[PDB]
Amino acid sequence: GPVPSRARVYTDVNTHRPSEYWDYESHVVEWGNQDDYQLVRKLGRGKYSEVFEAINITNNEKVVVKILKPVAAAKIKREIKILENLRGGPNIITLADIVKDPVSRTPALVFEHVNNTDFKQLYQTLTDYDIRFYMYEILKALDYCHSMGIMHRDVKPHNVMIDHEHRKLRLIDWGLAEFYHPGQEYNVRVASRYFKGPELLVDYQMYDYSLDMWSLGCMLASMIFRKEPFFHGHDNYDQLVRIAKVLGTEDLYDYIDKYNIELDPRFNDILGRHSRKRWERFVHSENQHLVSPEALDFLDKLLRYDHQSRLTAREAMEHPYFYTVVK
Ligand SMILES: CC(C)NC(=O)COc1cccc(-c2nc(Nc3ccc4[nH]ncc4c3)c3ccccc3n2)c1
Repeated sequence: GPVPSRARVYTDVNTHRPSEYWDYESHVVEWGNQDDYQLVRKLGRGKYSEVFEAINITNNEKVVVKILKPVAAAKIKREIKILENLRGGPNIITLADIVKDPVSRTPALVFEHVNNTDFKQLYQTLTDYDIRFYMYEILKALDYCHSMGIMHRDVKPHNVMIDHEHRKLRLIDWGLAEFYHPGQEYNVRVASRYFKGPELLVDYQMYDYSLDMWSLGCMLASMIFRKEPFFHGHDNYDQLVRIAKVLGTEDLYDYIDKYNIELDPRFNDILGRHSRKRWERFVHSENQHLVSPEALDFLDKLLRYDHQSRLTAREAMEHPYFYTVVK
């Protein structure tokens, strides 16, 4: 059977906290006043929630209200507990309140408002300096949540709200986030197809915080190479083939051999045999201004098949790529 795996960092944070911290099923919700909040306009819908621009009539401040569909299946408590654990962490969306929605009869999460500018207008229009700056701000969020025993599991441009005017970033949508417990097997049906780590795609369940660092590498590659998305799978199988056409099949086989993973036999007809490509093959006249030796070295150390070999968020923040960012 598969060889087990453990994170190389923050392995035992949860084992040493009182059950109060990670036992989200035991958590009792403190309800605020639903009458404090007036919905202004629908902003978005996902498969698990509807999001609204709202006003807090007690202070006239803009808020965002996320009304959970009942389909959450009660995992509302994990999201609430994670949001409360992380509250006030650097670049973590701030949960202001939890009220009972009178219509849905489900919890409505009240968040601070970020005046977001659209990613499809932003992340493919930023400067070299701004890519470095915002990546550093995302790393602060990821090292904070990892240090607090939490993996986000849905890092992608849509879950990063940026107020480009105030140089303000928040990591949002913690509805897939989970507490890391060493030796625990997790559901591989997390993250969005283009950001899914190889561990998910080969059905390796004993994964950890390092899944977020793969997702972040997918975001960086799309930004520096101006290619959305970078790994453009037609489905979850083709997603691994797209990765293997860049990183090569020999390192893929070494990875699944290390963890004693058997590839789905569906791959025998579609994977082929691929060399690792040099990152310079993706450089062209339209994206060269965003590419440096430091950018490629950093990307190279995120986009590794072996989840244990990837930079941690804290190691990533030490990388030369960020030396130019004002701290
Ligand atoms: C034409 C528009 C542009 N196209 C859309 O149809 C969606 O647009 C938006 C715009 C802004 C935010 C969101 C949004 N936010 C979400 N949480 C959220 C939470 C706290 C927040 N503080 N400030 C912003 C914000 C957003 C969200 C969560 C789950 C599912 C979907 C979500 N969606 C969507």
